[PDB]
Amino acid sequence: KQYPIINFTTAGATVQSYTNFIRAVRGRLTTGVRHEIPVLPNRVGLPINQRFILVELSNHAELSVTLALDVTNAYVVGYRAGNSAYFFHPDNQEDAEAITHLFTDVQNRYTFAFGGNYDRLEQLAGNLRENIELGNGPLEEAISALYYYSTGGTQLPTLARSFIICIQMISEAARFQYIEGEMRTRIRYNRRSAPDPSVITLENSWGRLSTAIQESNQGAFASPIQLQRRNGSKFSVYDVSILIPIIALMVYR
Ligand SMILES: CC1(C)Cc2cc(C(=O)O)sc2-c2ccccc21
Ligand SMILES: [Cl-]
Repeated sequence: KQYPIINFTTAGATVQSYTNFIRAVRGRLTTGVRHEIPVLPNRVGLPINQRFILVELSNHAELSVTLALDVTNAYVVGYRAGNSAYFFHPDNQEDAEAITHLFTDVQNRYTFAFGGNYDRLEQLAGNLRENIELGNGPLEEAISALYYYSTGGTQLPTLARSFIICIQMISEAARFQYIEGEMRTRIRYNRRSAPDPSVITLENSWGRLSTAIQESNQGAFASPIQLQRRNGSKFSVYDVSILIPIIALMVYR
């Protein structure tokens, strides 16, 4: 029994082909409703045969990697390249026991010393999110860099930067329609550009926005959380109705 697999390729990717890809990622993630915003499945009690989904990516050089996405928080937990599989360091032993059920066929299994969170990947990559280009070009380059890590051809700083690109255009593009729209604009005009402060702010606030929405009374927040306009200037929202077209998935709380 294999997990659900989603196929996307950067070779000739259009605005529509990438939209259908992200729309497919949201579908497999929200299989397990009534809420106006879909709520990701609960970690406790979730049987392992529905704990993950696989997102395989290819590029113009026909190089392929498969990313493993947890379904409770839509985060990449590891990836397989050829005959090897790589996993971030798990948070507890329950998650360490869950990851031995993916890629049960590879010959080489490795667990990194570090977690997959952004601030760690930015230290490893030697660059911040505001300095890492996003787009189809940066994604095609990442895919080649993920695989060639299995052959010793990619060093760790390039691998960490490649994770930052992939996590933003798959995981963050699923969570927020706003971020997916930002990626679709880069594909539309064939331009690579780093995320503006309105995007980093949403990525860091996903857990905090997931808090205020499920804990909202009639849709009103208890305390206002603050977002950023694209010019860096800040504001504050107080209810769910302004974020409905903005956020698509929420971790359970
Ligand atoms: C932060 C985010 C997602 C992005 C954004 C960027 C704006 C600008 O270009 O000034 S406004 C605005 C906005 C408004 C209402 C809810 C959410 C947002
Ligand atoms: Cl570490």
